[PDB]
Parts: sequence; structure tokens; C-alpha cells
Amino acid sequence: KPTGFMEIKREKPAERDPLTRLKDWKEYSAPFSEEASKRQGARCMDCGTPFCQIGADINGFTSGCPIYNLIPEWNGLVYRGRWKEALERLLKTNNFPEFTGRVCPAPCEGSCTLAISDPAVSIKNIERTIIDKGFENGWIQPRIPKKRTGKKVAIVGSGPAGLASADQLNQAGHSVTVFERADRAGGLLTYGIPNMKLEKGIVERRIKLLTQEGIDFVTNTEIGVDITADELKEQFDAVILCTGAQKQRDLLIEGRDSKGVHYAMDYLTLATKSYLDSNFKDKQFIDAKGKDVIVIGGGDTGADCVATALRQKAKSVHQFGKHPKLPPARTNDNMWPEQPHVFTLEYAYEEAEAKFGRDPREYSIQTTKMVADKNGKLKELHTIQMEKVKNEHGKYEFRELPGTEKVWPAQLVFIAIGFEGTEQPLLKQFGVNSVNNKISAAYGDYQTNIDGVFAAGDARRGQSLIVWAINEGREVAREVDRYLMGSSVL
Amino acid sequence: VSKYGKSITEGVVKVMSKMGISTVQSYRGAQIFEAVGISRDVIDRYFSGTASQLGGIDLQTIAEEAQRRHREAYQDDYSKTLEPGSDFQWRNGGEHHAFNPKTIHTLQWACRRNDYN
Amino acid sequence: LDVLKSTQTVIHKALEKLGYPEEVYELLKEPMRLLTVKIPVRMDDGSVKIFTGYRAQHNDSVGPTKGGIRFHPNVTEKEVKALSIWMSLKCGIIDLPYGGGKGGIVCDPRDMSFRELERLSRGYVRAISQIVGPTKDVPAPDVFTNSQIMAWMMDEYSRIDEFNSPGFITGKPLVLGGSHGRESATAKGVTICIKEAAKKRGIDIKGARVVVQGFGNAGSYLAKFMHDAGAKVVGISDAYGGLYDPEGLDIDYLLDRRDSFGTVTKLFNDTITNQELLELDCDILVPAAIENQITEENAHNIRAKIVVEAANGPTTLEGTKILSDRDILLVPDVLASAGGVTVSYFEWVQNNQGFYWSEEEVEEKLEKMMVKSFNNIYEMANNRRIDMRLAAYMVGVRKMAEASRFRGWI
Amino acid sequence: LDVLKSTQTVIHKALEKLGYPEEVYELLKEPMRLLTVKIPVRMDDGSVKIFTGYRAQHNDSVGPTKGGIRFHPNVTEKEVKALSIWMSLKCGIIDLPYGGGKGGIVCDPRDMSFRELERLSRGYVRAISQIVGPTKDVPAPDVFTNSQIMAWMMDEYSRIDEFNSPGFITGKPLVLGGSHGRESATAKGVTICIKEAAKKRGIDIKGARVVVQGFGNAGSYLAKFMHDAGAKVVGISDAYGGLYDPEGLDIDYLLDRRDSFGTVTKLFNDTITNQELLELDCDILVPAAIENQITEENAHNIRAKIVVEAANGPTTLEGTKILSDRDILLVPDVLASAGGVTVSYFEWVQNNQGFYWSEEEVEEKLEKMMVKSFNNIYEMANNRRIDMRLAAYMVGVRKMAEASRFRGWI
Ligand SMILES: Cc1cc2nc3c(=O)[nH]c(=O)nc-3n(C[C@H](O)[C@H](O)[C@H](O)COP(=O)(O)OP(=O)(O)OC[C@H]3O[C@@H](n4cnc5c(N)ncnc54)[C@H](O)[C@@H]3O)c2cc1C
Ligand code: SF4
Ligand code: SF4
Repeated sequence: KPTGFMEIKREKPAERDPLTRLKDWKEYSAPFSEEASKRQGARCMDCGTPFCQIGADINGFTSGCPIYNLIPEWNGLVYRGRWKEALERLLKTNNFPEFTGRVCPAPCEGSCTLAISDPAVSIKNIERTIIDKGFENGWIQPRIPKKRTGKKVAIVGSGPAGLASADQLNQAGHSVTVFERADRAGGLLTYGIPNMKLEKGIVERRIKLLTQEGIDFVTNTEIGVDITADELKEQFDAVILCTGAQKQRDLLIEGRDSKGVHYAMDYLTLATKSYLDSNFKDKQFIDAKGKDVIVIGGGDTGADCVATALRQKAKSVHQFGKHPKLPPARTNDNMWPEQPHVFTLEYAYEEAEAKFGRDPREYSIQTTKMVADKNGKLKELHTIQMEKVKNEHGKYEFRELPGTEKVWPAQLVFIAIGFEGTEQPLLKQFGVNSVNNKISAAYGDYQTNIDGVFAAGDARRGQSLIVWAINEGREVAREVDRYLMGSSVL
Repeated sequence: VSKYGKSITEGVVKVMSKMGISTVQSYRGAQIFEAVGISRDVIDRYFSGTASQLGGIDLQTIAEEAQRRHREAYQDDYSKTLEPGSDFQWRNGGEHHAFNPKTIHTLQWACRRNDYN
Repeated sequence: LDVLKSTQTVIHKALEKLGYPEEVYELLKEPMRLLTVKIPVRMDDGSVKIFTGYRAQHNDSVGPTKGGIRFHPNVTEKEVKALSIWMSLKCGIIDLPYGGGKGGIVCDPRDMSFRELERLSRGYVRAISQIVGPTKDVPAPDVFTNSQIMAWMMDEYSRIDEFNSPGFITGKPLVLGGSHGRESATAKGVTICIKEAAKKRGIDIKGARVVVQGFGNAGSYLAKFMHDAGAKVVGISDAYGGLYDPEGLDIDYLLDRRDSFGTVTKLFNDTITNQELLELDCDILVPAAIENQITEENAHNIRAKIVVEAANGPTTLEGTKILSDRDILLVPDVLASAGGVTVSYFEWVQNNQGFYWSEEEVEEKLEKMMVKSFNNIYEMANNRRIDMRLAAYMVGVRKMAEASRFRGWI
Repeated sequence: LDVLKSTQTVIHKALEKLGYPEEVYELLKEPMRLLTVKIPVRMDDGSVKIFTGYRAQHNDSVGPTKGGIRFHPNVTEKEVKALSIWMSLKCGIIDLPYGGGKGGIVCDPRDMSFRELERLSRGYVRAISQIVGPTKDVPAPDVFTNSQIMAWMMDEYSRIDEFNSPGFITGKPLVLGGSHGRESATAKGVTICIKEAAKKRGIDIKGARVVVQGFGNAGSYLAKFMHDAGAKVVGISDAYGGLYDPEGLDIDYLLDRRDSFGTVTKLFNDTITNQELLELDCDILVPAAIENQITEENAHNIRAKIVVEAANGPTTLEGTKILSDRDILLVPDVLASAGGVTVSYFEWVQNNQGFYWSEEEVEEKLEKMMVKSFNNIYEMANNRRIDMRLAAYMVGVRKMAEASRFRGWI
């Protein structure tokens, strides 16, 4: 008779104190101990018809673990105390637990049955604890599939989708090659996501495991001007286009020409590469120690930019966003089957609040910007308040408040208001057709206009998560396996 | 082993009590099942006395199903785990159920909003 | 793997306690005639597979040899020799004119068929007919072996020797010239032994509390004999659990409802596991079930005054030591389970004489032999400050060693 | 350690080349009756020590079994079985009605005394008298065994069977009913084989250059026979060296001066080591000395057209391959050294018939058998592109396998 959901109160692991979180570039959290993990796992009530596994687009927002993790099963196993079996069940479906556990924002936590008026079960933390203990005990070893048939797939892009597809194809028994521009494989996991979230040691270890499997990565190959599509097709049967989505939309507003305005992706890549190279001693990155920092565009990118600026010890940081501040609890037009929209207060914000004593505040909302300053470097930024109003047929509209004009001092500025499709029309060597810079394909049956060309990941998904990328990689791997050999269980 | 045997015997006794046949010897001959989806010809040939309404699948279809299951199971060249069942619970990608989460929360939302679409 | 070494060590201990020189140990450590043969066989499909046979005569100084035959798929030479020595110890303890031996075949009666088993046994006899005869060897029933195989073996030896030899092989069917009571021999032996042990320890058999875990033929017959004698049974167990009633359990009703397997537990009633059954209050405890049950944890929980190991080595050395320290009489299995050997010997004597006794005569002779043997071993074990297992081994080896010394092989 | 595995591998190769199923291999890999016995013995001082015996009958489908007996202190079951299979191969090659076998005792004839050896042999026969008889087994002389032991064994079997059985055991003294030429059988066999090999290869025996390293009884008799035939000997060696003379060596004088050991080298004269002796020019080379002499280093130095391995496996696989590549005829030892077995068979036939032949008749029959066997094996080895060792093994196994198939054990 499980009763944990009412006889236990949700807790959190041992996190490093915020006042020391700003000094060492290391993981800012640790997994549960044995007893704490067992207690947390006991909370899940063997939920029938679980809502933590639906994994489908609901009302424009994801809900449930898209890769269909056997969450009730390995929660029960965690409670029981058998860990190798739980690891086996987890790896049955998921392929990158060490990234999903410590990166994924956990829509499963937000949306499940137990989340009705009560804190949800820490699925993400249980998964992270399971995978970390497995790695520490060294139960994970290369599979080395004995069966192999001479074939060739040339996955392009080292992102999570590319890595998952390569692993699945290698387990199937088809030789693959990963073409990447950057020095190190991983894609976003290497440069985009900060060291804070994903210490690159784990990424490197996983890539070494894949190389031991025999993926045989090749680096510094932009597969554009360097290698032509016709030759690629002739030398390789299929090609899994995990090309990524790195084009970022720009603000067509006057004043965005002066030096100082930078792109969040380029800045993060430069900082991470510098750290991985020489502990940011090369002096080939962007410094903001004695200057103000303003980031435009709320979300994960904005949070990462704020964290990086804080670690670089900028004097002041302010985050701007048009969307009104989210409420502190569920509202009438939001329900537990859907991902909530409650105040989150994730990392990089409580730390800013604690460290900043003169200005202990964050989340300056309801205004983005307009025309900036000139004469060399940025001196000041103008801003005006907008409010969401109903127009026409009860349709949201953004109208500015003329009397709320304000001036902020900003010398460095970042733009991370969103992203666009793949890098088109740069990669026009193939015959694929795009609608909004995203290559055209449907969920399942990714066979595009040209034979042997398959969409995958954010290239067709727009903007998504690592779990979405992994699901797309697995599905495209199955699709191409069926296309080549006809019969393939998975 | 002993506990499993005792429990299975208790269950058999319960199934007997459901119908009212109080003797395993009598139930043994008794054919107290009603095939749902088996052809009348097949029933007459092999399950004579059993009741069937719609006829249904044939010996060839049964053989094809068995062969498909056997071939998939003996292929099984990807993992060393048993796929999760879906007889008494819903798991994504498993056997379909009448009350899936999509239907459940759509019905709840519609009922709470008084919206017809 | 350790069976042969353990047998050699116990034999060495017994010989050292006797005080005989090391020549007797050198002679008795190893069987004197081990034969390995290959038996051609024809299957139903027509293909031919070769089964590996075995046969060991530990010693024949006393007279004709004897041993069982097990169709166990893991039979090996080490096990065969150990079983031969063990059977020789049994014969020495019971004071029979047998020396000891054992045979076996590497096969699987499960997948083997009826006619194929017939042909297998017949080929086995055709293979080992040379060193087997009325004055040389005497097969007997054992694991995966019974009356039909005995009858086939008898028929074939009659064919090969050209004259009837019913006494050639024991354990035959009744019509072929078997002996009555072949199924209750073990129960009768344990009944005599428990009676004598209670008499010697002063425990009155009338009203004595008894527990019989393991309700096969041995358990059923033992319970019936105890009920007939007068002692009350306050516990029974089987593969499906057990029961408990301090004031009897209606053994007559239990035997009346006894099924083919001996299962007696109800369906919708909770049962008692053997672990807790062992702890129940009782005067005499009779473990006749799976081996390795009495150990350190339950040694302090056992309460019976007399423990009879009808099974084969159900206890361990630690449990034996704890029971000896607690002063609980422990009947060796070698003496507890000799009823089968005794009834086989009686059957052989009946065949040799050509005249068949009756149930009462077999009863009287068996009880006389058992009581005499038990009294002798008890007297020796009280004369020498040792454990009853050591006394049994010592008594068994005494006759063999002394007969060898007379015959002058040493 | 590897003798049994090597024997099994060569048997498997021969059976595979024949093309018979795997059932014959399964039956023939292992001897069908291995007996281990313990023989009590009384020493001069009065103490008693127990010797471990052995006996193996590889097969008896053809008829009565046969085998030698070695009093070698390191005799073991693996060696006994390997020697039994080897003797069976010899019998099959020579086309005898024997199946094959071998016996042995773990003892030391060096420290053993005369009367003690007498008692040891007598106890051995008393031990294994059951499975040994004129139609079941036939001992024969071997390492650390000779006519006196044969005579004692015969005397005792006469005592135990109550009637004279001179044909029970071979290799008896002449007065007891032995056969003449028992000492020159190997020499006569090698003489016939060398003659036939020279005839087949076209080398004229008259004036043929011959080298005989190892000058025991076999070497001495072979040299005398070669000299009588006409071939010139251009080399002899012994434990003390050798000689060399391209135009003869006066074999008559060498045999006249031959001592008990066969040593012939002078005292104050330098001698030639066998390593350089092997390299001397000659038509036929006859290594009858220590084993493992022909190897890779001297394979390129050997010059003889015909090499006869009168000893037991004097060469190695690499040397055999090199000689085959060089196209040098290599006589298998199995056929080279079968004279002893052939003369033992003739002795057994003479005893069974009760009439004794003469030296001329034995000579004629032995040469007929040897020439027929050599011609058959040569024809088969030329029909099938294989080595003569493989042909010998194949021919030997053919008869045994085919007889088993007829008798229906498979
Ligand atoms: C908690 C969380 C935080 C996140 N934070 C961020 C963030 O800060 N920034 C962000 O951008 N996303 C972020 N994301 C989104 C996530 O990183 C991506 O959606 C996803 O990981 C990219 O998947 P991919 O397989 O396309 O990888 P990609 O890295 O997009 O795969 C493309 C790879 O190929 C290379 N490549 C580029 N052009 C070519 C070409 N023409 N030919 C060949 N190779 C080429 C790229 O350099 C890259 O290595 C976050 C997601 C989560 C869940
Ligand atoms: S991958 Fe994300 S959604 Fe899926 S179980 Fe892990 S934390 Fe939850
Ligand atoms: S997370 Fe929610 S839906 Fe999933 S098993 Fe737990 S209670 Fe059930």
C-alpha cells in the first residue's frame, strides 16, 4: 500500500551555496544519496495510465517525456533498491541519460498525475542519480555489436540527434561517419549549453564511448564548399541531415550597427571554446568584467547569457522580455495536463539576486528596446513599456505606453530573441525544399524529395529540446534502416 | 513453486465457482467458453459445441499470427529486455485503450470550459 | 567434487580410531575394480547414440558384491566410487555378507522413451555380463530405476546364462519372485530405530510427540506405524506446507485422503513452512526432506530429544556439533535408511532358497536385525566417547578391514 | 600428457579421410574396458607394499585382444590407453586377428628383487585372471619384461585354469614352447621393408650404401642380414660413437667382435658423432636410436633416398614435411617395427596348433606377411595423395572400423 505521495514531502539534493557558485566552473548540483533517492522514488504511486509518458504536443506546449521513458517502472525499481535493473530499463529507451538528466527541463515533472495541487516527483533527479551511480560503478561498457553488414550512412551534424542516430545505426550494424565543423563533437552540448549545466568531461566521455563503438568521427568538415553533395551521395548510400538550426533572427531596428552588439550563440561558443582551450587565458573571447551587460530575448538563451556575464563578473546585468511576468500559480486558462506557466526561479537568477546587494533585483519585464546610441561604442539604450491587450476579435496585441520611455546604460548587448531554420540557402547542394528555412518533412517518413536524404532534429522541428532531438534521431534511424534493409524491429 | 501451485488451484476453483460447476472433474469435460471471433467452420471442426456469433478469423490467419510472433521473438537482435505490457495499464506505443490521456484531458477541459469545439 | 575426498577422510578417521595400520586404508581408499563401458543403442528415429556406463566393486572379501544403478545424467566416476564406498559402509553397519558397489549410466530418462530405456538396459547387461553374476554382483533398484528395469535385467541375464536366476537381481516384481513389504522397508527401519532410541533414552513411546516433515511413502508409512504403535503425531509436512495439532491429527483420515503424491494440505487454509515446523515442540523430530536443513541458525531452535536423519545427510557438521553439545541424540542416516538394503538382502535370500516368506516373517526378521545393529552401535558409541556418526563409520569399516586381514590381501 | 590427445587427433584424421561417420570415432577414441587393480605383495623384510596395476582392451570386435606389459614406474592410465590404441593400429596394419590392448604395473624393477618380482607377477595374474584368457586376452613381452616373467605367468595361468595353456601367453622360453627367431624378428621385418622399398624406388640393393645408427640386437641382426643379402654397410654407430668406410666395414668381423652390449668402437681412435653420421653419403638411412633426432636443422642435411624409422617416432612433423617436400621415402615406424608383433602372433598360432614350425618356415611366413602389408600400404598411399604415416594410420583403422560396423555395435 504505497502512501509516499502524502506521507513524504518533496526535497532537493545538496547544491553548492550560491555565494560560492560564482567562482568555480563546475556542476552546481549533485545527485541524491541512497536513502534520499529511495524516499523520493517511493512517492510515485505505481500510477496507472501515467501522464508523465504521453509525450505529445498539447496546446502548443510539450507535456510528458517525449522519448517514452519507463518512468513508473524505474521509479518503482529505485524505491525497491535494485539499481542495475533500473539502469537497464532506462537504457532500453533512452540513449543519452547523462545529458537528459542534467539538461532536460523535465516536462514530466510539470505534467503528471501527482502534480494535482501537490509538488511533483523528481523524475529528472532520479534519472540523474541512476545514471551517475551507474557510471561511477562502471556498469556501462561498450556494446560492440558482433553483427555487421557493409554499409554507409554518413550522418551529418554532431548534435544530440546525430549522436543518437549514429549509435542506433551502429547497433544495427551499419558503418557511419559524423561530419562536424567544430573541433569537438557534440554540437550544442559542447559549446551552446554552458559548462555549468553540462561539464564537458561527461560529453567527452560519451563521445569516447561512441568512438570505441566505432562511430569514427571526422572533425573540421563543413560539408559545404569543402565536400560536394553529389560526391557525398555517390560515396554514401543515405545521409541523415541533422544539419542543426543555428540561424538566429535579427532585429531590423536602426542603431544595430555599432560595435558591441553581439550574438548570444557566438559569444557562448567563444567563451566555452576559450575555457576548454586554455581556461580563458587565450584572450580571444569577449570580455565584460568592467562593463554593463544587457540581454534581449527571454528564455534558456537569456538565462545562459546572464549566467556567463555573471561569471565574467559584469558590474550590472538586466534581462529584458516582452512577455508579461508569469503568475505564481496555476491560472484559469492553464491546467495540469498542459505544461504549467508558473514562476520558476531556476539557476542564474537566485544567484544574481543573492550576489547583487546594491541592486538585488532581476527580471525587468514588459519592455524590449528601440533605437540605440551611436558614436562608436554603445552609451545608452532606450526602452518603452508594452502591455498585452485584446483587439479585433479578442486577439492579443502589443501597444506601447508613450509615457514610459526610459534610458538604461548599456555598453555590451546580446540578442537571443529566438532562432530560425537550418543554414539555408547556404546548403542548397541538395534538392530539399524548405518552407520557412526549415527543411520539409513529416513526423515519421522523413524521406524528402531527393532519395536517401532524411530530415532530423531541429532542422525540421524548428526549436526543440534535447529529448526531442533524441526521439527524432531514433525515429529517423529506424526509418532509414527500414528503407535500406526493409525489415528492422527498431 | 508450492505457493504458485496453490494460488493457481484457488483461481481455478474461483473460475469454477463463477459458473457453478463445483467439481473439477465435471468442469474438465464441460466446455464453458464462448469464442468471440472464430469462424463457424473452425468451431465445428475443432471446438464443436462452443458458441460463436460473428464467425471471424480462420486457421490460416491464426497460423500467420503465430508465425509473426515467433519470427519477431526469435529475431529480437537489438535489446535484452521485455517490452512493457499494456493489458492492465496504458503505456505509450502499447495496446490502444478506450480512455487514453488525450481523450481524458480533452473531455475534462471541454466539460470544465463548457466549450463545444 | 569433494565427495570422494570426504569419504576418504572419514574412512581415514575411522581407521585411525580403530588403530589398524595404514595398509588397510591404502587398500580401502579406492575401489578394487572400476569398469567403464560404452553401450550402443538404437533410437526410435533410427539414429544411434552411445551411452557411457560405469560399474565399481569397492570390495568383495566378505563375499558377493552389491550396488544400485542410477540413470542420472551427471553420474561420474568420482560419484560412483563414493557411492560404492558408502554402500560398503551400509553393508558393514548392517552386518550383511555384501562387500559394496555401485553402477550407473550417463543418460536422460526424461527425454528417453519406453522401448529406448528397455534397449538401453539390455545393452548395459550385454556389456557388463562378464564381471556380473550370482556370486560376483547383484544389481538393485535406485534413482531413476524400479521394478520394470529390474525385470528386464533379470530376463536378459536368464537369456545369457541359459538358466533361470531369480536371485541374480533384487527388487523384482511380486509375480516375478519379489519380496513383500519392499515399499515400507525404510519406514519399518526408522520405526524400529525410533522405538529403540526412545527406550534407551527413557522417553516413553506412548504419548510421545512426533514430527514427520516430508510425507512421501516413507513419511506416510512411518506415520501409520507410529499411530499403530501408540505414539501421537503432532506435525506433518509436504511440498505444499504442513499442519500442527498438539493432540493428534487423525493419521487414519490423513492416510485415507492421501493422494498419489502424498500432498495433504488444504486449499483455502494457511500452512506452516518447514523452518517454523522444525521449531515446534516435540519429543522426536524426523527430517526426511530436502538436505541441508539443520544448520547453525536453527540448531539453537531445535527442541526434539531424538533426531533421526532418514534422509541423506540432511544436517551439517556445525549442526551435529551443536546437537552433541546440547546432548540431543542424533541417529546417523547410515543406520536410519538401511531398511531398503535389508529388505533387498531378504529378497536375495528368499530367491536363493527358492521359498518365499510372508509379511509377518519379514517383519520379525527385519526388526530383529535392526534392533541388534542399533544396540551394538549404541553400546560401542557409549563405550568410546565419540559421536554416533563416528561410531557408525567405525563399526562399518571394522568388518571389512578384519575380513581383508583374514583373507590375507594385506 | 599429450599422448592421448595426439592419438585421438590422428585417429580422427584417419577416420575423416576414410569418410566414415562420427560414431566410429566416438566408439574408437576410448578403450572399451579399463581395469585398475591393487596387488598385495610381500617383501624380503616381511613388510607389505601395494602395487597399482592396469589393463586396457581397446577393442575386441576382430577377436581376442593382445598387449604388452611394462614395469615402468611412471605408467599411468593415459599412457596405457594410448599404447592400447597404438597396438591396435599395429595389429590393423599387419592384418592380424587381434584387437589391441596394453597392461602395466606401477613399480621399480631396479630396487625390486628376484623373488619379489616373481611374487609381483603372480599377484598380478591372480588379480586380473577373471578378464584374461585364451579367447579374451594374450599378454606379451615388453619394457622391463622378458622370458622368465612370461614363463611365470604361463605357469600360474596353468595352475588357475587346471589345464595346460601354452598358447595363453606368448614370448615364452624355447623349452616351454617358444618360437625360434624371437630375437631377430624386428631385424627381419626391417630387412624385408628396406628390400621392398628399394625395389619400388628402383634403387638396386646390390651395392646399396647403408647406415645403421644404433647397434643393439636389432642393428646387429640388420647389418648381418644386409651383408648376407649383398648390400654394403658404410656406417655403424653405438653408445660409444661410430665409424665410416665407403667400401665396406667387414660386418663379419664386427659381429665376431661384438660384445654383450654391442659396443664396437675402438679405444684409442676418434669416433664420429651421430649428428655428423646422419650427414654421411648413403642410399638408405636407418635411425634405430634415441628419439627426436631428425629435425629442421638436419632435414636439409639428410641425403638418404630411403629413411626407415625402426625406432618409435625418431622424427618430428617438421622433419616429415621437409622429407616429403624433398621426395624422400619415409617408412612409418608402425610398419617398420611390427616384426615383434608378427613373431608373437606366429608363436601364438604355433601354440594353438600344438605343432612347432622351423626357422625356414617362420622366415618365409614372416617375409610373406611383411611384403604383402608393405605392398598394400604403398599402393594405397600412391592411390591417395597423402603421407605414408597417414596411409598407415588409415589402413590400420579401416579393419577395426569395418569389423565394428559388421558386428553392429554402431
Ligand atoms: C535545457 C536546455 C537548454 C538549451 N539551451 C540552449 C542554448 O543556450 N542555446 C541554443 O542554441 N539551444 C539551446 N537549447 C536547444 C538545444 O540545444 C537544441 O535544440 C538541440 O540540442 C540541437 O539539436 P541538433 O541535433 O540539431 O544539434 P546541433 O548542434 O544543432 O547539430 C548541428 C551540428 O552540425 C554543425 N553544423 C552546422 N552547420 C552545418 C552544416 N552545414 N553541415 C554540417 N554540420 C553543420 C553544428 O555546428 C552542430 O555541431 C537548449 C535546450 C534545452 C533542453
Ligand atoms: S528526459 Fe526529460 S521529460 Fe524525459 S524523464 Fe528525463 S527529465 Fe523527464
Ligand atoms: S510522475 Fe505522475 S503520472 Fe508518472 S508515475 Fe508518477 S504519479 Fe503517475
